[PDB]
Amino acid sequence: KETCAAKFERQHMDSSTSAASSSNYCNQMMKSRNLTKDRCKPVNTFVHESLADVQAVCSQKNVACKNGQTNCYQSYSTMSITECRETGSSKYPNCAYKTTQANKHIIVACEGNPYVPCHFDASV
Repeated sequence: KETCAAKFERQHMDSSTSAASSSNYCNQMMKSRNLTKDRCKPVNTFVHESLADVQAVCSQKNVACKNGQTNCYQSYSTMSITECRETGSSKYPNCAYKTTQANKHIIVACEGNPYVPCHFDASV
């Protein structure tokens, strides 16, 4: 139903906005991007940069992934991101999230040819 690359865009990109638009941003985006369809995905990051600027990271600093493979890349500088984390009270099917705006490096796992982001590993 989706390539890794398209899934990454749906789960992690929001180039339209420079930052989260309200404290309810994560509630709205986790629902609209289909991340609460089957379960409340507990953690998710959105990146407020252009697709070209995030794709560029696959040519930046190579680092180990959390799974121990080494197809991860850390951006040389920091990016506007919004981190979403499900609240302690959230229960499917009324999934609820805290929204945190931040400016941090991103680490992404890259795959394919063209070699592009497919997983969001971490922010730092």
